[PDB]
Amino acid sequence: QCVNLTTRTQLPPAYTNSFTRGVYYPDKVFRSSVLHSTQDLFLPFFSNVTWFHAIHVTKRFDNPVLPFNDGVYFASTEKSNIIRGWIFGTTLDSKTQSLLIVNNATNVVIKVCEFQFCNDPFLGVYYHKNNKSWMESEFRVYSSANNCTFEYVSQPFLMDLEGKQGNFKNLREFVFKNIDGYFKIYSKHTPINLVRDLPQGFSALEPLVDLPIGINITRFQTLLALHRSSSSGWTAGAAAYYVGYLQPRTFLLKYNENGTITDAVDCALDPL
Amino acid sequence: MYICGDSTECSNLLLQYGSFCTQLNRALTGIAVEQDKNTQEVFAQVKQI
Amino acid sequence: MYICGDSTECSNLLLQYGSFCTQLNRALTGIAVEQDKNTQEVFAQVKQI
Amino acid sequence: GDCLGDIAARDLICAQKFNGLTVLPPLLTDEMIAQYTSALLAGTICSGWT
Amino acid sequence: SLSSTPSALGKLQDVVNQNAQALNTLVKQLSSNFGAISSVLNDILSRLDPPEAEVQIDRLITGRLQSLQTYVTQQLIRAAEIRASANLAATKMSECVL
Amino acid sequence: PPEAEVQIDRLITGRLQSLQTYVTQQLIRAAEIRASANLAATKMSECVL
Amino acid sequence: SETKCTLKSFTVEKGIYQTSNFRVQPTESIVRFPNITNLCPFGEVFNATRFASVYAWNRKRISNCVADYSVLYNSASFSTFKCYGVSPTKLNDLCFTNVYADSFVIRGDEVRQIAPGQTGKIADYNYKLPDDFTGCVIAWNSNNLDSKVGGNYNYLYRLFRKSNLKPFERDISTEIYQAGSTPCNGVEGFNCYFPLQSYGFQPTNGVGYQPYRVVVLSFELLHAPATVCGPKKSTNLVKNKCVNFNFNGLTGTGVLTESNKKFLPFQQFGRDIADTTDAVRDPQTLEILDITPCSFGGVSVITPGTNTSNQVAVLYQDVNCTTWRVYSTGSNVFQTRAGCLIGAEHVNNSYECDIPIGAGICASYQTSQ
Amino acid sequence: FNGLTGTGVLTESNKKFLPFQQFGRDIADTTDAVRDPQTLEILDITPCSFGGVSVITPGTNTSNQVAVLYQDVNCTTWRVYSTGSNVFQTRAGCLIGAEHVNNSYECDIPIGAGICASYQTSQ
Amino acid sequence: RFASVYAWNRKRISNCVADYSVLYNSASFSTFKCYGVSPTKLNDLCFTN
Ligand SMILES: *[C@@H]1O[C@H](CO)[C@@H](O[C@@H]2O[C@H](CO)[C@@H](O)[C@H](O)[C@H]2NC(C)=O)[C@H](O)[C@H]1NC(C)=O
Ligand SMILES: *[C@@H]1O[C@H](CO)[C@@H](O)[C@H](O)[C@H]1NC(C)=O
Ligand SMILES: *[C@@H]1O[C@H](CO)[C@@H](O)[C@H](O)[C@H]1NC(C)=O
Ligand SMILES: *[C@@H]1O[C@H](CO)[C@@H](O)[C@H](O)[C@H]1NC(C)=O
Ligand SMILES: *[C@@H]1O[C@H](CO)[C@@H](O)[C@H](O)[C@H]1NC(C)=O
Ligand SMILES: *[C@@H]1O[C@H](CO)[C@@H](O)[C@H](O)[C@H]1NC(C)=O
Ligand SMILES: *[C@@H]1O[C@H](CO)[C@@H](O)[C@H](O)[C@H]1NC(C)=O
Ligand SMILES: *[C@@H]1O[C@H](CO)[C@@H](O)[C@H](O)[C@H]1NC(C)=O
Ligand SMILES: *[C@@H]1O[C@H](CO)[C@@H](O)[C@H](O)[C@H]1NC(C)=O
Ligand SMILES: *[C@@H]1O[C@H](CO)[C@@H](O)[C@H](O)[C@H]1NC(C)=O
Ligand SMILES: *[C@@H]1O[C@H](CO)[C@@H](O)[C@H](O)[C@H]1NC(C)=O
Ligand SMILES: *[C@@H]1O[C@H](CO)[C@@H](O)[C@H](O)[C@H]1NC(C)=O
Repeated sequence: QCVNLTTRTQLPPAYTNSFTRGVYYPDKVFRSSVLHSTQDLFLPFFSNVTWFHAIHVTKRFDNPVLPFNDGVYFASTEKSNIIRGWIFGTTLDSKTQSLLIVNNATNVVIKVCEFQFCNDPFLGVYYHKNNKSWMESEFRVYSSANNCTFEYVSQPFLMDLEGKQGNFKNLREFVFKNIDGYFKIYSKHTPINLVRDLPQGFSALEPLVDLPIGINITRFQTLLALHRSSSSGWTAGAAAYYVGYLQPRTFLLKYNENGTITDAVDCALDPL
Repeated sequence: MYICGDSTECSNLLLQYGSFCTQLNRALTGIAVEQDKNTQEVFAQVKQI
Repeated sequence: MYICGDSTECSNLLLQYGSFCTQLNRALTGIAVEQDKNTQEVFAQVKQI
Repeated sequence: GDCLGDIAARDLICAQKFNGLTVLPPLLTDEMIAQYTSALLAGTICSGWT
Repeated sequence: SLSSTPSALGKLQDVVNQNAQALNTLVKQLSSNFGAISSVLNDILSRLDPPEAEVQIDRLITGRLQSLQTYVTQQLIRAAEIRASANLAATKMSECVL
Repeated sequence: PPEAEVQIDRLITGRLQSLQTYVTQQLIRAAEIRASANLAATKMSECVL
Repeated sequence: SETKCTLKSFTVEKGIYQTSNFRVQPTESIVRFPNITNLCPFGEVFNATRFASVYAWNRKRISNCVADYSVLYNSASFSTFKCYGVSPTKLNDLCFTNVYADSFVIRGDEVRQIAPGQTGKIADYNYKLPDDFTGCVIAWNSNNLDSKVGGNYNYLYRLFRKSNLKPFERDISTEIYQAGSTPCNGVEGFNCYFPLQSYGFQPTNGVGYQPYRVVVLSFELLHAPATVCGPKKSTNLVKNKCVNFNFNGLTGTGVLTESNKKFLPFQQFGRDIADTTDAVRDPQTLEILDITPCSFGGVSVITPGTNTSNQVAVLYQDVNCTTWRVYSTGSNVFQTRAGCLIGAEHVNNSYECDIPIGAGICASYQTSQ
Repeated sequence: FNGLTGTGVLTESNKKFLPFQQFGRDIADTTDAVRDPQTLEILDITPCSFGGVSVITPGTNTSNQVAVLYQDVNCTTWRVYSTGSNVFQTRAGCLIGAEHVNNSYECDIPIGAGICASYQTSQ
Repeated sequence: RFASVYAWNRKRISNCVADYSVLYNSASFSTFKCYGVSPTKLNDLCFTN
């Protein structure tokens, strides 16, 4: 069921800067042509962002377990749909319930169960040289899923699993918070054209979903897909992601004429 | 400082009417400015020393 | 208008201390009167045109 | 460090500062005021009102 | 000289600006809760019955009265300063102009 | 929290009144100082120069 | 008369008094609720064959329905019913957004723990409400359903835990609790405990030990699109008039007009600088409407002394007069920079000022005066 | 301390409490001393935050350089947010982020106690 | 045994830890109400007489 992947190199973690990223619409009220002050958890401006890689070249396939703390800012720069989803929980084994949110390329599945997760979870796509096709071939992630209390499955779709050459073209940003039983997700999708780290700019994320989960989340793990032609027989593709943490902050938000947040001030950044 | 004394819960409640504090300080700042102005009008009448 | 915004229930409660509003307006009216008076004292000194 | 050391002192100035009450310095110092005064006196004695 | 240096008339512009700021402040202050569950009377009345709504409304009324009283007090103080300036101007008209 | 909030709001309102009273008194006193400073400035011009 | 009441006098001297503001009244009301035809699943929530154990409480989403509570009047009887963020009498005039029903069985002496701010084995280890709770807690005796002669042991609660639960947290693990120094690798004796216990529910237990069914309805009000509404009848939408209204439970008075504001898909209401609703998305036609207050002001009264005559002139500061938002006309209408003056004759002769009006205009009482 | 919470700096005290006294209070009736529950030592409590900060700003339409004045810092671990050199000490406080110039000029942005600042030239 | 209400008993409690959880595996109370302190704060406090 589970596979322990090998043949990876050893690099220190990379770091980048968050600039002005991580702002989301704090409410569901239309406002326009106004400055508004709010106090939610936010990614602080110009904060320390940990940079993780999936590269083939110095092979890396970074999918570590990270702390969740008070909430997470997550971002991804991709060309070929490598990052599929996340695991949230505490012990991440069949002692406690945990949340699994995964895009498996045919549907999107959200489950809350006493999952026994793999110690190196992944998904994967096999390339058929014959007739040039990219197909889902593997789903590991867990060995068991007992006592499920929440479940959602999306309508069917077909993901483009083709490997790509070129720069990163898709920036996806998410904010994850766990408050009074709800797992709150905010998101934004921005087109990009970049070759290294998280791009500069400003965009506010919109609410996506409030999930009635009811569990304790202290750690989380990112699920990446593999490419194949086995613990050594694999290709890392190409993709990168960034993780930051939210802290209570006061922000001055600027709403333009059409009610879009176009700018902001982090009131705790400095004396100016 | 005067109202909450670094108590976090108080600070978060104080924010319900924070425009008030700003207004109190605009008034005190205006007084401070006048005090330097008053001094110059009385003494700095001749700029030739 | 400022306090209740045409809410009937608020208006009926506001009446519990309506002498207050009257007093606020006496003060503002007095200011308005002085502003016209100040203008005349400075400019209308000579009534011969 | 002066307000922290001298606690037994019960200094009213520290009590005010810890509660957010601050006294700001004047822009003109006493030395500067004395210089303006001296200039006016020197002027008067030397040239009267001119 | 007057055309060249726009700050010359700052004394008159300041009067205009101060009064405008005071009125804009009163409007902005309406958003304050003053201990109420909501700054909007309609939210209070849409969710609460009379005896509960009355508590929340009294909190807003008291706060709203303080905002107006603060405004009036500041206008009276400023007016006194204007009066003094007007009296000076009147003296100058009599002694410098006539 | 929900009980503490009531007690804290009572203290915040009172603390705000203390500061507002202070500021109002400083503004009134400052006006008196301004008048004295203007008198002094006049005397400098007319008695000293 | 408004001047006389303001001054607390039956006599008014000569001069100009400000007299409130021009106001208009609403003429009709508008009620706009989403066109929901389904009745809410009251049967499934309150008439279920089985309820969950409190340690593993159930949660169900309720949506796209009418919250007509009266259907329970010919069936259910509740010993406990309490609402926290809304008055009970207002429930039928409102719409609700994220509505969930939590469901479980506890003892009668534990019912008091299902409330914000409580402690005890249920409040601390099985089910907890937030202090900031909007919703209603409903409970009733189920001794004739959940009790058995030899004891109904199918309902469990958590007795042992290392730390307290957070609001709306569920914990269904069965790991052995360590009360002492022993690691408790299994063992389950001495100072090692199985964390859950059963309730011995029997028909002969005293009331404090009889089972109770508890339903907790969690919801949010007036800030987002709603899918569950009370039993109100929608009316037609009336524009460009002063009307009273109710949009998804939010009431107010004002003038509704078409708006050019573009709300994001999740935004139902808009607000101004004073955080007052100034726009809504209509629940049936998804059109954005702006809301303008009905009353706009500008009124003062010019009075000769009342010891001379009772003729007055009224100035409308914001009326152009060139259906004028005035109380009356009756000719004698003169327009100036200070407003539309109704009730005074304009004279081409200049005179000294008596009662100042403003912008160069004064008035007086003169001759048949 | 015995259920009474707070935030502050604890130091040894010379206050002598009577046998029945557990807490001491200041003029504002705020606890300013406690008797430790295990070692019966009297401790004084000093608030952590002591103030004195202001910011000197060229217009933001010109530059984003600012200087920060610490009114109660001597600078001669300074209770400042940062240093970065350009540290000048005056009667009005420790000014960090400005170059001291020996030339006198007319006043532009007043600081206090005879000191003014301006934005001048590579400005 | 408990005392008659007309002649109610009173006992002094001292030098101990108020761990209320010991009652969870035995007692069941139909009534429980605190007046000067919130129930959730009891475990963080010390009590005198
Ligand atoms: C959420 O999970 C964390 C991690 O399991 C819990 O924190 C532990 O609590 C035990 C008991 O007090 C301590 O011995 C551990 O040292 C704690 N671990 C960490 C990393 O803090 C936490 O209590 C859980 N939350 C809830 C509400 O039960
Ligand atoms: C991978 O190795 C870890 C020990 O480092 C072990 O816990 C885990 O179960 C192994 N998984 C597989 C599939 O061998
Ligand atoms: C945090 O950012 C700084 C640069 O400001 C960098 O030197 C450092 O390595 C980063 N991360 C950590 C964990 O120190
Ligand atoms: C994705 O998940 C759904 C639901 O569990 C399942 O029916 C489907 O076969 C899965 N697709 C793949 C490629 O594994
Ligand atoms: C390509 O060939 C492989 C091997 O025979 C087969 O499994 C795969 O289904 C084929 N591709 C498509 C699109 O059917
Ligand atoms: C607002 O939207 C309109 C189109 O409806 C567009 O023309 C205008 O430029 C937008 N304004 C801003 C500030 O983006
Ligand atoms: C429960 O079932 C009874 C019939 O046994 C029925 O009369 C009653 O109306 C039902 N209750 C609800 C809420 O539907
Ligand atoms: C959890 O799983 C166990 C079996 O391991 C089962 O007996 C129990 O009923 C399940 N559900 C809950 C809520 O404990
Ligand atoms: C029913 O709801 C739809 C969608 O909101 C709306 O378009 C339609 O006009 C409504 N119905 C009436 C008046 O029957
Ligand atoms: C009233 O409206 C007319 C246009 O019909 C305009 O010329 C006139 O100046 C307006 N009156 C005032 C006092 O502004
Ligand atoms: C126990 O209490 C005594 C008396 O207050 C104290 O002197 C001693 O240090 C305490 N004990 C420890 C740390 O064991
Ligand atoms: C700063 O401390 C020194 C002693 O190290 C003292 O001479 C100097 O006057 C103090 N500075 C000020 C502004 O008081």
